[PDB]
Parts: sequence; structure tokens; C-alpha cells
Amino acid sequence: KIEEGKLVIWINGDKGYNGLAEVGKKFEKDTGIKVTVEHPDKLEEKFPQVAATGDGPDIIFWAHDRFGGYAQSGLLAEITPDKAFQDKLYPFTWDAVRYNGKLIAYPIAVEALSLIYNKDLLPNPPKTWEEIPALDKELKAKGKSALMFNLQEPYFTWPLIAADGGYAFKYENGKYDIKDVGVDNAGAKAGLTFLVDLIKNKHMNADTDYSIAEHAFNHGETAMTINGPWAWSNIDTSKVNYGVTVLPTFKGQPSKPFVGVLSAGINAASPNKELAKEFLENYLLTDEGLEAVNKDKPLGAVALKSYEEELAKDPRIAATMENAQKGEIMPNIPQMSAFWYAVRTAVINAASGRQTVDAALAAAQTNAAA
Amino acid sequence: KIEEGKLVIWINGDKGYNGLAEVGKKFEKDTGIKVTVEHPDKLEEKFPQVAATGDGPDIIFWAHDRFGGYAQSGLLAEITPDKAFQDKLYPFTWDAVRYNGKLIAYPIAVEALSLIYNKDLLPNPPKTWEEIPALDKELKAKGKSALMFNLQEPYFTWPLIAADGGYAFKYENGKYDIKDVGVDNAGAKAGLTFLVDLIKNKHMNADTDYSIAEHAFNHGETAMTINGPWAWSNIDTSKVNYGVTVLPTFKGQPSKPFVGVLSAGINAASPNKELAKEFLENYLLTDEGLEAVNKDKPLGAVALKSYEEELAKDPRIAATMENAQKGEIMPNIPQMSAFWYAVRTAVINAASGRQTVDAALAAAQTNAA
Ligand SMILES: OC[C@H]1O[C@H](O[C@H]2[C@H](O)[C@@H](O)[C@@H](O)O[C@@H]2CO)[C@H](O)[C@@H](O)[C@@H]1O
Ligand SMILES: OC[C@H]1O[C@H](O[C@H]2[C@H](O)[C@@H](O)[C@@H](O)O[C@@H]2CO)[C@H](O)[C@@H](O)[C@@H]1O
Ligand SMILES: [Cl-]
Ligand SMILES: [Cu+2]
Ligand SMILES: [Cu+2]
Repeated sequence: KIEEGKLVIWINGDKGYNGLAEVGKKFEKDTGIKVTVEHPDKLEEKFPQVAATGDGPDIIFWAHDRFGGYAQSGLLAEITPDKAFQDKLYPFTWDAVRYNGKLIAYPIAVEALSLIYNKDLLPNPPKTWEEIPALDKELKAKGKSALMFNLQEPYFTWPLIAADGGYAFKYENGKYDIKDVGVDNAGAKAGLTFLVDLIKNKHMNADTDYSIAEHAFNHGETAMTINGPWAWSNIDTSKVNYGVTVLPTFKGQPSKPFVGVLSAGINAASPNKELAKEFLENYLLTDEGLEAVNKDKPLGAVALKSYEEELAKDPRIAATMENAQKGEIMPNIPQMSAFWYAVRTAVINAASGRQTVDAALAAAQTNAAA
Repeated sequence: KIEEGKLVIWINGDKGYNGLAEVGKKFEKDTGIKVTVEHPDKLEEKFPQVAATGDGPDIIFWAHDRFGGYAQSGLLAEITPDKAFQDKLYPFTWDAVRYNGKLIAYPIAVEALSLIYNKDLLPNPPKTWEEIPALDKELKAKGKSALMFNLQEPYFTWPLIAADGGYAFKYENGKYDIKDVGVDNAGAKAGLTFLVDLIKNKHMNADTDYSIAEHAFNHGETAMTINGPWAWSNIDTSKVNYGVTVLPTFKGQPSKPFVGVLSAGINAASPNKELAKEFLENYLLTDEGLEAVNKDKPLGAVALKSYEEELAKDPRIAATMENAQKGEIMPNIPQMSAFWYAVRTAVINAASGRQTVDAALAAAQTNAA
């Protein structure tokens, strides 16, 4: 079970958990309540397992797409901000955390992937995916590469897969049709085929993951990476002269990243719901609370209107929002976990050459629709 | 082709490359010759590909096991230390880089994996692999795990596989029989099966890699990890109260890590062979040079006698040598790269459940021979 009189928070290890811990220290200084911030592996998978038994964190942070599943499984407390508090956050961010008519988490920030590039190696970033092999040929001659990014998580490859027509679930008449999946269509096939060709022609390696790409970019081994706002801090530290910009187009069309709203849900089994509410509304979701987290690892475009307006002039955030507008907000429906698992397998199997692109996506299509 | 009048060095990203760069800056300061230290991805695969076309770095750092393969391909210059310099290093480290009667690299340091444990979480670490499932169950109740280590590179799982009888190439009377491969015998199958069982029982995850394990240990999420001396610097930084100790036994037998001698080879295509020799003999392989590297990322037990003497009181190094004594120094023969590729595939396939242990090891056996 969950311990009373304190708060346990889970957040992913790529986020500003040290900053969040500082907000927690302030909370403790004011209320005497200890806040423990943890970053378990696979937390988005563990949470539903442990929460069902009445254990786990008081508060879970993740992108909003996971939350409908958690809500449908009875794992989340309905949140009860008054109208005054609601007015403090952008309406579209509340939309991301509304499920079956109820608010099931507090929205924190809007995230989208951008192209990040080393201005020393590449003063002019490429407008198109198609020119990346040419850039890589140039750079390979200097002992570098053009582009490295996490190929192990479909989140990162999705923008390209979606560009020419791939989609998750078709929206119609105000709801997602979970039986209409867009993962094995011509557009999705074109996008994944391009990625696989990049690997076949040795411009990328199938096993490149988050840490490998981050290392390479931050040590100037590769001219570009694809990543979210949380990654800017480590780049700052590495002293690389970087820019953040619109993702490359594919077949003349915008890459379409899936947009996540980082959100904080309260465990239905928590005996500290009021403390969790006070922490989130009166400490984290303030100018100063968001600053503490953002200073650790940037959040993106925060849900709090006041602080968002303050940071909006940041060109990196402008780029983030440009990419977000070109993409689509993720659904929060329970079927999303099945979608992501299916596409994850498809990309890994196609990238490694274990399956053809056609075979991989045909299977994912079926798997995603249950 | 390689640029004349400078030095390009490749070394793995887990080593003290910044320390090495400092030795390089000292070289440039004294000679005007710029030294560029790089740490490319998959450099042990990269080097032979580019060196075959006469490009690549002037100097390549890797464990000695890969060097016999490079030499047979003609990718390395024979090196020419006088006897006075050779006597500066331990004969057994020179043995590791002797191929076809010739010295094909400079030995730098001796590496072996040890068990690293969080003293606060686990004051008395387990002596056996067999007690790990019960330890994990107890720690899981506390929100921790018992053990996380890199399951993606067979280097890290080899000690368990070799514990009860597994081996690469039969070594008899001072010679390796490249036809007598021990990767699919009862011992190796017992070892790998125990590993796969840990995963099946959720005590470990098949996808755990170097970064995941390092993060978990250095943030106190797991009580133990398995790693080499290069890892200690990041643990120091993390403030985890750690100890370095003997690997757990399996079926009553010591884990048997493959011991590596970090070594520096000179590209046969380098136009700077003399500069490279100078940098290596007169700058790197000195108490000051090695200290610079070691202070960045610990080297282990260095090949240079004088400096090894000076660091030998370090209990972490003593534990490293105790594990090394229980293991086996790697062969340097050309067949090693085939051996490693085959075993890596087998461990990953068995761990993921894509193939049975028996089938994975049988394929590796065939591929390695
Ligand atoms: O890759 C599938 C994965 O995508 C998204 O996860 C993102 C997350 O939104 C970001 O905040 C960041 O942490 O990177 C993650 C990808 O590694 C979905 O939110 C997640 O449900 C899904 O499994
Ligand atoms: O995993 C196979 C791999 O094992 C050894 O590589 C070690 C290396 O010796 C250490 O210095 C350290 O870098 O970790 C490596 C494992 O990731 C062999 O030397 C290497 O040939 C082999 O592929
Ligand atoms: Cl819907
Ligand atoms: Cu963590
Ligand atoms: Cu590197």
C-alpha cells in the first residue's frame, strides 16, 4: 500500500526530476510533507500493475496518451480544480486530459519533437529527409555522420511514418474509430521504407537508441538529432553550438510528430489526494514551480498561460510549437498502448531486416486494432 | 587517407578519453603535433573496415583480443620498442599483444569485471548467483532490484557462462585449437539457462544495456551491477557508497571473466608511425601520462610496472585482480571476432526468448568454429 503523510512521485528519467524535487523541497519547507521523486524504468508499464493492487506513487507523470487507459482501469482519481484554477491553463491542454467527460490529470506542458542540429558542422539544416543521405556522405568523409536518433522507440520515427499518410486511429464525428487504423497504408509504408533504406545504405544503424544518439550529438560525432525539449539541457552542458528547427519534410510534406502533453495523475489509491492536489495546483503549476523544473530539463510549451507567455520568445520553444502544429495531438484512448506496442515491433523488425516493411506494418495494423 | 603531421587516436567511449586528450595536449605543446582523440561508435568494427582502405586513425585503442585479427589482415604496423622500454612493462602484458612471434601493439592496462555493490542497500553481498532471486524478491518489496548489468554485450555474461565449463577455444600446451569450441557444452548451457531464468522470473530484463544498468546503480535503484574499472569514476560522482568485490559463484564455481589488456596499435597505413611511437612510449606510458588517463576513468591494473606498483594498494584494483585470477586472459587470435559475434547473437536471442538456449548456443558453436 501507499504510505500516508508523504508524497511519492514517479516521472520519466529523461525529464527534470531534480527540478521537480526542488519544488518538492519547497513544498516540504511550507507544509512539512516529504516529497520523494523517483524515476523507475518502464514506469508507464509498472504503474498500472502496481496501482491496481493499491500501491505505487501518489502522483504519476507521463504524456497524456497513457492516461485514458489508466482511467479506464480505475487507477486515477478524478481531479477537482475549481474554475479559477482551470482558467490558469490553456483549454486545449485540459482537453488532452479529459476522458469520458472527466478530468483525469493535470496538464503540465506540451511536447513535440524537433530537428536539433550542430551549427558548426551544419550551418544550414536540411529542409527535406531526402537530402540527409547526401549530407551523410559529405560528413562521413570528415569522420562524422549526418543524423542519429532513437530508432528503438516509435515515438521518434512516427513523424516520418505519418508524413505521407500514416495515422493511428481515424477521428470521425467527434470520436476515434479504433477499428480504422492507418499503419499499413501507402503513406506509412513510404515513410518506413525511407527509414529502412537509410539503414540499408549505412546512413543510420538499426541499434541506435536514446543514449547512443544523445552521446553522438553531444560530442559532435553527428550533425543532427531528433529529440524533445527535455534534451536541450544536456546539449547546453556539452557546449555544442546547436539550433532547434522544423523537422525535415518527406515527399514535400511536413513530418507529423505525435504531440504529447506531459500530465500528472493522482493515484486513485492514494491516501494523500488533498496533499497531491495542493502540491500540483499551488506549487508545481506556478511560474516558480515550472521554472524550477524547466531549468533542470526544459518542459516545452507549458500549460500555465502566465509562464508560457514568459518563455514564448525562446526560438527553441517556437520551433517546438511549429512542429507541434504540423503534427497531431495524441489520442488518450485505452487502445493507444496497443497501438504503440504494435508500431514499436514493426519498426524494430523492419529496421533490423527481420521482417519486410510490408510484412511488419501489415502485422502492426492488425495488432493495433486489438 | 591519413593526414601527415598530426595524430588521430580512437579509443572507446567508456575509457578516459579526456585524460588521454590531456596527454595529447602536452604532446602538441612539446612538438607542435596536434593530437585528436575520438571515440567513434562501434570502433572495433569501424577500424578494420576503414583501415582496409588505408584510412582511419593513426592509433587504435582496444582490448588485445581484437588485435590478432587486425594483424592478420595487415592493418597494424609491427612496433619496435627497445629492450629497455619493454622491461618497463610486465612481460605478461606483452604476451597479450604478441602475434606470430611479433609485437603488434603497446599494452596499457589489464581489465577484469567485478561485482559492484551498494553497501548501504546491501552490506553483505551474495557469494552465489543462486541467491540472487531471493535477494531481488526482498529488495523489490523495498522498491529496489538486486542486480542490473549489461545484457547486450556477451563480455558481461561470459563470466557466468564460463563458470561451470563454458569456454571459447580449447587452450592446451600453449596453443589454441580453433576447432575445439566450448560454447555449447553442459557448463555454458547451465550458465546461460540460469541467466535466461532470471529474466523469465522478472529478476532482470532482456533489454537492459550498459546505460540502463549504469543509471540504475548510480541512482540507487539496484543493489548491484557488474562492470570494469572504467566505471568507478561515475560511481564516485554519484556518491553511492560502493564496494568492488569477487563475482558470485555458480554451482559452487567462480565466475570466470575474460580478462582484457587495453592495448594501443599503430595503423599500418599511418604516415606518422614515428610520432605515434613517441607519443605512446614517451608520453602515454609514463607515470604522469597514465595518471592523467586513470584520473579520468580508472584503467585497472596498468602495464607500466612503476605506476602499477603505486596504485596496487587500491582495494578495488585488488578485487579486479582477484576476479582476473579466477578468469582467463582472452586469446588474441583472428577467430575471436567470429567468436564474439556468435556468442552475442546467442545471448540476445536466448534472453529475448527468440530461440531456446540450446538452439542459440548450438548455432554460436557452429558459427565460432
Ligand atoms: O515510443 C512510444 C512512446 O511514445 C511516447 O513516449 C514518449 C513521451 O511522450 C516523451 O515524453 C518522451 O519521454 O519520450 C517517450 C518516447 O520514448 C508515448 O507517450 C508513450 O506512451 C509511447 O509508449
Ligand atoms: O562483448 C563482446 C566484447 O567484449 C570485449 O569488449 C569489452 C572491452 O574489452 C572492455 O574494454 C569494455 O570496453 O567493454 C567491452 C564490452 O562492451 C572484447 O574486447 C570485444 O572484442 C568484444 O566484442
Ligand atoms: Cl474517442
Ligand atoms: Cu531512473
Ligand atoms: Cu563516442
